[PDB]
Amino acid sequence: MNIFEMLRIDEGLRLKIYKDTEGYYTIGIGHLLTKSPSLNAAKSELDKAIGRNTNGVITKDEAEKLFNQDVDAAVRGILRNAKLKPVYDSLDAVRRAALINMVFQMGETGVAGFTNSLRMLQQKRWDELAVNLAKSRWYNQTPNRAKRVITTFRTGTWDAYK
Ligand SMILES: [Cl-]
Ligand SMILES: [Cl-]
Repeated sequence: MNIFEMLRIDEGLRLKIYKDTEGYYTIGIGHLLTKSPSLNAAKSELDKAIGRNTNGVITKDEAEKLFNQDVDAAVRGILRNAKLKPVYDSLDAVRRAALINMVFQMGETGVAGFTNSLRMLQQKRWDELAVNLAKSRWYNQTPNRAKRVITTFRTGTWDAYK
């Protein structure tokens, strides 16, 4: 298991523009296109991202390119972030993947905001962090996914994914 395989399970793969869990236009492997209510606006962002007239449809290869870019960006975002970087550096490889996952899903800012959990992560208080993370909109909206991520932090293993 690795971050790519982990996120592909969590996000799935869609080749046609679709609406995410929040109602936003997305495509491929969790690639958010836009928060705006317009499909056209979505189609424009998509063509701009792909570099061609897609007509709201991409290929597998293209979906994977988006995904590579997004993972890379999440990692880079963590490392450039004052609050995130140190947490990240303090963690083992499996737990780093869980943090990347969260960043990928809710962006650097959102995560950077879980002050208390960040402190617990750093202090390696596994069980308390798991409790704390569940008290969130995030857990309430996408519970199965959150549970997988939480177990990952709690145990430091890939069990929830195997
Ligand atoms: Cl893009
Ligand atoms: Cl879910």
